[PDB]
Amino acid sequence: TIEINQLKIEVADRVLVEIPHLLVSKKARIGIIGQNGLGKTTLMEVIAGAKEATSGTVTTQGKLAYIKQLSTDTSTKSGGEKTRKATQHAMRQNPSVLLADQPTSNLDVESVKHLERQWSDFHGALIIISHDRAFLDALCTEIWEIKNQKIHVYKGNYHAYLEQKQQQENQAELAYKEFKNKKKQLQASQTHHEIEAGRIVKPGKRLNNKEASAFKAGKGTQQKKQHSTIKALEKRIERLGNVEKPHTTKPIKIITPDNRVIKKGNTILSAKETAYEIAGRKLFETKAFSIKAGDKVALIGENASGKTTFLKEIIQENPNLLCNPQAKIAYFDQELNGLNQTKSLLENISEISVQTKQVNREVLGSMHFKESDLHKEVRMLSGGERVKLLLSMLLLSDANFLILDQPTNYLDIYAMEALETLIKQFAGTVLFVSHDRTFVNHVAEQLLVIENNEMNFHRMT
Amino acid sequence: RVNITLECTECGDRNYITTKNKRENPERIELKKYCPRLRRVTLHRET
RNA sequence: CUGGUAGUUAUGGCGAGAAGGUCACACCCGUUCCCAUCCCGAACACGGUAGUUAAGCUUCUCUGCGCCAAUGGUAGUUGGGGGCUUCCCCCUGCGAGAGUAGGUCGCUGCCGGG
RNA sequence: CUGAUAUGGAAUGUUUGUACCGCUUGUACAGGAUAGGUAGGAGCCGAAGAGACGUGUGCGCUAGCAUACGAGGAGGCAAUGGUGGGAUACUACCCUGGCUGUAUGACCAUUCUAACCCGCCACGCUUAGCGCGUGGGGAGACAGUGUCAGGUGGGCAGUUUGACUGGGGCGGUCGCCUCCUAAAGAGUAACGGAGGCGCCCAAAGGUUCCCUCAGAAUGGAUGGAAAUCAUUCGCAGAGUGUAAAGGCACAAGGGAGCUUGACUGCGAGACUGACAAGUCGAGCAGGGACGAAAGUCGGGCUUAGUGAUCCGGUGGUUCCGCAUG
RNA sequence: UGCUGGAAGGUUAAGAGGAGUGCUUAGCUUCGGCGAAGGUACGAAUUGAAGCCCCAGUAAACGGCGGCCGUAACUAUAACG
RNA sequence: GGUAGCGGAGAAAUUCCAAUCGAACUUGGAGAUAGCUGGUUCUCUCCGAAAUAGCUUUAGGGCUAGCCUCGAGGUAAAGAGUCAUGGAGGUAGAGCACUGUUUGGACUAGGGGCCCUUCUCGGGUUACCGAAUUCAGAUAAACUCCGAAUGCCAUGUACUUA
RNA sequence: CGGAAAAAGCGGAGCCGUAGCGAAAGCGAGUCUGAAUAGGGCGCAUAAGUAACAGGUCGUAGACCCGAAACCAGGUGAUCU
RNA sequence: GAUCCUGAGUACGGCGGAACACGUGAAAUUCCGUCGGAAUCCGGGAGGACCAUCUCCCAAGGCUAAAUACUCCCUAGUGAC
RNA sequence: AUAGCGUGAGGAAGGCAGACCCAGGGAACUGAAACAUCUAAGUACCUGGAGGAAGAGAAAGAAAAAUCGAUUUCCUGAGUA
RNA sequence: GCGGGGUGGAGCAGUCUGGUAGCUCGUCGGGCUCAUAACCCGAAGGUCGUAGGUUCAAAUCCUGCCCCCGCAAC
Ligand SMILES: Nc1ncnc2c1ncn2[C@@H]1O[C@H](COP(=O)(O)OP(=O)(O)OP(=O)(O)O)[C@@H](O)[C@H]1O
Ligand SMILES: Nc1ncnc2c1ncn2[C@@H]1O[C@H](COP(=O)(O)OP(=O)(O)OP(=O)(O)O)[C@@H](O)[C@H]1O
Ligand SMILES: [K+]
Ligand SMILES: [K+]
Ligand SMILES: [K+]
Ligand SMILES: [K+]
Ligand SMILES: [K+]
Ligand SMILES: [Mg+2]
Ligand SMILES: [Mg+2]
Ligand SMILES: [Mg+2]
Ligand SMILES: [Mg+2]
Ligand SMILES: [Mg+2]
Ligand SMILES: [Mg+2]
Ligand SMILES: [Mg+2]
Ligand SMILES: [Mg+2]
Ligand SMILES: [Mg+2]
Ligand SMILES: [Mg+2]
Ligand SMILES: [Mg+2]
Ligand SMILES: [Mg+2]
Ligand SMILES: [Mg+2]
Ligand SMILES: [Mg+2]
Ligand SMILES: [Mg+2]
Ligand SMILES: [Mg+2]
Ligand SMILES: [Mg+2]
Ligand SMILES: [Mg+2]
Ligand SMILES: [Mg+2]
Ligand SMILES: [Mg+2]
Ligand SMILES: [Mg+2]
Repeated sequence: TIEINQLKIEVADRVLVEIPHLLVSKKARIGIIGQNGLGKTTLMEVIAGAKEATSGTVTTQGKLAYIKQLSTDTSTKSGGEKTRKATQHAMRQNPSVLLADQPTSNLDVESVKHLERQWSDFHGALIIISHDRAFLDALCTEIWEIKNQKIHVYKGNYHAYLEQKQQQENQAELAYKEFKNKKKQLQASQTHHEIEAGRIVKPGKRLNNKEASAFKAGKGTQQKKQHSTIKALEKRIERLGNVEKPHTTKPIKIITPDNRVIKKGNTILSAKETAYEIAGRKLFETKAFSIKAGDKVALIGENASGKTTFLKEIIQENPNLLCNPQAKIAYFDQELNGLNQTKSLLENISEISVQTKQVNREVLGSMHFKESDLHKEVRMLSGGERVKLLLSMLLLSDANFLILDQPTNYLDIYAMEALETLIKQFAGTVLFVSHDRTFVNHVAEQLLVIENNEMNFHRMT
Repeated sequence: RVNITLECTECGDRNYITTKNKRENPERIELKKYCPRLRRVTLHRET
C-alpha cells in the first residue's frame, strides 16, 4: 500500500529520521513510538503530504485520513468533544489507511474503550502514535521505534516490543562486557611483553661484561619478537571492533525555585455550594468545601463534565470561589493558549519569568530543552515541548498555586514520571486534571469528584 | 555548515554552489545572482 | 598681510610664554526649514552677527622633551696571511650603533579677498 | 547440512487463502435510544399471523438487539418536532466483519504403488560370495544422481602482513600553514627548537557614510583591585573570527544604512616550478550592487582549512546514437 | 566459546509470483504531446529451508577460578563484620 | 610382496620414503625470475660530470630536472669580471625604544606573626615576606629605536674578456 | 604475376605528406570556447615531404653474459628405510 | 498453383559457465550443463540490448579438391654456414 | 521367446617423424615493478582420433540510398575500432 | 614512567550524555526492653582531592599540581 524509500527527514541542522526502505500493508496495525522531539509527527505529516521530505519518497494508495496531534479548532466545545469530532470525521471520510497522532490525549476511559473497539473492528490500514501502552497492546501488530535517527521495527504488541527490546539491551551489555574484558586481557599481555622486552636487554648479575656483550644482538631480536607480538595484539584489538557502550538515557526531573513557603494548613480556596451553568444548561452542583496549602488536589470527571469551566471560574474570581490573597495562581490550559505563538521560547519564558536568567535556564535544562531550541517558534514545537514550555513558564512565575488542566497529554513516560515527582514534591499547592488513573493514583493526596451533576471533595486517594 | 546548490526559478538550472550554516540559516537561501542562459540577474533559491 | 589648498623624512613636532583681529577664520546666538543624534541642535545641518580675542587661528620667543647631526676613534667585516685555536693576531679596503661638538620652533609653491 | 527443480505418480485429510449463494453484524458524543453508508421515500408492514406478554439461545459497548417456541389475534412504527455531521418506518445497491454451503486453488501430514533403490532370499546363466535376468519379500515418490541456491568451512589452497630511522626494533613521525635555525635577495638539512590546521562567518563579505583603542590619574551611591559615567594623559602599550610572522589608526580596527561582486565568460603578462599543480593579475565584454560622483566590488588584513585518476550518482545540453526512425 | 536438544517468533537465498514502470508504435493530435495490442528491458507485494538471533543443558568439553575498609584489654595479626 | 610424493608409513622425532626430505628423484614449461653480486675482450684524438632537488610500498631502485657530450640554429650579443650609479634586504655588531630574562636601590597593594584590642571592626605596627609602580645598570636564536661589510637584483655607452 | 633460389616489366590496393580545429555534430585557413564581432588555446601565416640505406637509441621478443632458493606438469622409485 | 511438404524436445528463454579482440559490461553472435519451451510460409532468422520499418537470408542434416602447415625419408643441388 | 553358448565371413588391436591439426582435459613460474580480477595461456603437458594434409566450406552470410555472391591462405585495414 | 582511581565515616555508583547528589552498612536522637543488640520512628553528615579555566550554570568538559593502589625502573 504505502511505500517509503530513501527517506531523509532533516529538521534544521539535525537529521530527524533516516530510512532506507519501509512498506506498509493492507490490514496493517502499527504503532510508531519514541520520546518527545524525535520526529514521529513530522514523519506522519510527510506520509500524509502535509510536509515534504528533503529526500526519498512516499507512495500512497487510496484515501488517507489524518488526525492531527494539536487541535486548531478553537471553538465552544470540550477538549474531548473536539478530539472525538476530528476522529469520527476522519473515519466518516472512509479511508484506506488511517493516520493518527496521539488520539487518546484528552479522552477518558469510556471514550478510549469505544475508540479501541471501533478501531479493532476497523478493517484496513492504520498508523497510530500514542503513549497509552494498553491502547497499543489492544491495537497494533507492528511497532516502529524512532531511536538514534532510525526506525527499529518490532512485531507483535507493545508487550512483545518490550520483550525484544530487553533482549537487545541484555545482548548489548553482554557484548560490551566481553569486549572490555578481552581488551583488558590483551592489553595486559601487551604490558607483559613490554616488561619482558625491557628485561631482554638488561643482563643479569650472574653475567660478565664480555660475556653479555656477545648476545646483545640476539637479545635485540628477542626484543623485536616481543614487539611484534605486541603489534599483533593491537591488530587483534582492532579486529574486535569499536563496540559501543549501551545508551543509558538520562532521567528527567524538574528543578523548582523556592518561590514561597506559606503555611501548610492555610485555607487557599474556600468554595461555597453553588449550581453552575455556562449556556444556561446546568453542569453540576458544588457542595461547599475548602482547599488548604500543600494540598495536591485532583479533579476528576468524564468528558464535558465541568472541569475546565470550573477552573476558568477560579481564575476569573467568582465570589463563590474565594481564593485567599497571597495565593499566586498559575494556569495551564487543555489547548495551550497560555503561550504566545509569535514569540520564541526564550522570549516567551524570559518575559513571564520573575526569576533569574540562570534559574530560567536551569528549569529549561530540567525540561531537557537543548541550546538549539531556545530560538524556535512556539509554532515550531512538539506537542510535548509546548506543554513543557507552559509548565516551565508556570514554575518560573512566582506561583504558590498551580492549576493544570490535562498536562498528561503529549508527554512520554520519562516526563510523566518527572511531573509526578514534581507535583508530589511541590512545596506550594496544586490542582490538576488528568484522565490517567496511573498518574492520579501516584499523585493524588486529595480528590475533587464530579459525578451525576454532583461535585464533591474527599481527602482520600 | 553545509554545501548548497542554488537553482534558478525561471530555469531550474543549478548556476552556483556555496555554503551556509544549517542552524543559523535553516531555510532555503534566496539570492539574486546572474543566470548566463538568460544573461540577466535572477533570483536563485537553494535546492 | 590674511583665508583656503598643496608638496617636503618632525631641523617641520610636543610643551611653555607673549601680541592681535565679527577684513576673513572663529567662538558664540537660535532650531523657524532641509537634516540630524543607540539619548542630547555637542557633532552634523540649517538660519543669523548681539558679545568676545578667552580659546581655536595668525605672528613672534625658546632648546624643557623630542627630532636631526657630523669629525675623530672603537666594533664588526670582504680579500690576503699568520697562530697559541671555547678563541685570537697582523696587512689593505669598507665601516657602524652608542655618545659628543653642533642644528631645529619649519621650508618651498598656487588661488581668492584686503 | 539445507532448500527449489528434473528423474518422479495415486489417493485421502487437516489448516489457512480466494470468489460466490445464503444467513446474522453494525451503539463515540448529543439524541426518545444499539444511527454503518448512498438514494428513494410518505406512508409502510401485517388476521395466509401485528404490537405487546412468557421462556431459551446467540451477540455484546452488558444499554439492550436479533433469533425461535406457548397463548393471543391486530395492531404497530415512521412522517411531524427535537437531537445531531447525519434520522429514524420500509425499499433497494453497497461496505465492514462473523457463520453455513459450494467451487476453486496453496502448505503440511498419513496411506498406497507402478518409477528408483535393496551390501535380503529361491532359481537360472553357472564348476562364480562379481554381475545380470526371473519370482517373492522389503523400503518407496523418500533415498541417490544432476542443475541452481544459502550456510558452515585453515580440512586444503593462493597471497598480504609499510617507509624514515646515527644498525633493526619500540616510541614518534608521514599531508598543509607560521616563526627560529637560514649565515641582511631567494633557497637551504637533521628523530633540530616552538606552536597551529583538516574550520568558521549570510555577517565576521561588498559599498557609502561616521569614529578610534589599552591603561593610568582622580571625582564619584548599590559597586569592591577592577562593571558603567565625567575630565585629563595616551602612536597604539588595544583589536585584527583562529597559531605565529609581516602589516594595519590618511584603517585592514569599530558602528549604521543599502545590499549579495561569496557574479558569467575570459585574461596581455608575471611569480613559482622536475611534472602534476599552486599564486598574483591590470584590462575587455555581459548584466548588476553601493555611492550624488569619483570610483570600489570576481569573498574575508595577508599567508593553512585539503586530496589525483578510475568508477558511480544528480541536473542540464541547437553533441553522438553500429541499416533508417 | 563450542557440543547437544527445542520450536513459537525475527533475519535469511535461489526459485516460484508477476502489481506495475520505462522503450517501441497502429491510430489520436497542431507543434509540443496522448497513446490500444504485441514484443522488449527492469521488476514490487506475497511465498520461501538450514543456519544465525533466542531458550534449557553440558566442564575427565574449550576454558576460568577477585578486590577494598575495619575489627580482640592493644603489639602484632584478625576467628568476626 | 603391498602402501608413492596435493602422496604414503610413522610406540610421534619434522622421523623415514635408495648417502636427497618443513614436502624425494628425474624430465619438461625453462634461457623461470633476480631493482642482487660477479664479468663484459683492440688503439689513439677532442670534450668531460655527478654523488643534488622533488616525487615514489620509496630509501643500495627508478623517473623528471640540475650537471656532460654531439649537431644545427638565431640575433636589439643576450654570457663572465671589474668601475660607476640606483635599489631590495634586517645578519654581524650595537642598543634597550617594545617583548621576555635579570641586579641593586626607592616605595607599596596585599599575605604571616607580636599583638592593642575586639561584633578582631579599626590601629601600633613588623624591614618576615610582598604584587605591582618608579631610578640606575645588565642580557637575548625564536627582542629591536638602530645597523654595516659582503653577497644579490639591475642599469650603462664605461673597460677588458669569451 | 613473371622469371635463373635472378633483373626488369606489371601490380597504386594501401601508407605517409599536402589543413587544421573540435568530445562530436560540424566548420575550414580558420576553428573551439563563449552571447560576442572580444580575447585566448591550437593551427595557418612562417609550405617539404617521401622511399630506401647506414649510424645512434627505444620497444616487443631470453635481448648482454653467467647465476637462485623456489613453483607447476608428466612420469620413475618401498632391491635402503 | 485446390491442397500438401520443407530438418521439435530444436530454435529460443531463465540459471550457471565458456568461446567470439569483447573480463556481464547496454552485451548482440556461437557453444556446453540443467530447467522450461515456439511458429512452421499471411511462416522463421540476422543486421551488436530492444521495438517498428526496410533490406538480406532459410537454421536446427551431410559431402566436397585447389590455394595453406610440416618434413623421419628419396633424387638432384645450393650456401659472403 | 530372449539371455547365454558354439561355429563360420569380414574387421580392429600395435608402432611412429620429439614435426604439422581436430577434439577432450588443462597448470604454474612470470608480468602487473606486492597481489587476488587479469596476464603468462587455452601455451607447456596428458589423452584420444586421424590424414597426407587436417580443419573450414557452398549464406538462416557480409553489408547499406550499392550492392556483393561458398570456404581457406597472403597483403592491407591496424596496433585502428 | 604506565595504568586505575580521589564523591558524608567505610565500600560503590553517578562522569562518557553539563542543570538531577543516589544504594548498602554505619552515626546521632526518640521509642521497645530491667539494660545492650536486633526491630520501629525521625534527622544529620558530602561544595565531589586541589588551583585555575570554558559555560547562564560543572562532581560531570579542558589544563597543572598533590595524594593512594597496582605494574615497571631503581
Ligand atoms: N519547522 C521546524 N523548524 C525547526 N524545528 C522544527 C520544525 N518543526 C519541528 N521542529 C522540531 O523538530 C522536532 C520534531 O518534533 P515532532 O513534532 O516531529 O516530534 P514528536 O516526536 O512527534 O513529538 P511529540 O511526542 O511531542 O508529539 C522537535 O524538536 C520540533 O520542535
Ligand atoms: N463557552 C461555552 N459556551 C457553551 N458551551 C460551553 C462553553 N464552555 C463549555 N461548554 C460546554 O460545557 C460542557 C463542559 O465544558 P468543559 O469543556 O469545561 O468540560 P470538561 O469537563 O472540562 O471537559 P474535558 O476534560 O473533556 O475538556 C460541554 O458540553 C461544552 O460544550
Ligand atoms: K638416487
Ligand atoms: K584565435
Ligand atoms: K555475451
Ligand atoms: K544477412
Ligand atoms: K576434409
Ligand atoms: Mg510530536
Ligand atoms: Mg594457509
Ligand atoms: Mg604467485
Ligand atoms: Mg626499514
Ligand atoms: Mg634569506
Ligand atoms: Mg539506428
Ligand atoms: Mg543449535
Ligand atoms: Mg619441533
Ligand atoms: Mg615460461
Ligand atoms: Mg637462468
Ligand atoms: Mg680538458
Ligand atoms: Mg649579537
Ligand atoms: Mg638576533
Ligand atoms: Mg610403483
Ligand atoms: Mg538470437
Ligand atoms: Mg548466460
Ligand atoms: Mg574471454
Ligand atoms: Mg540454455
Ligand atoms: Mg541496429
Ligand atoms: Mg609480479
Ligand atoms: Mg551539578
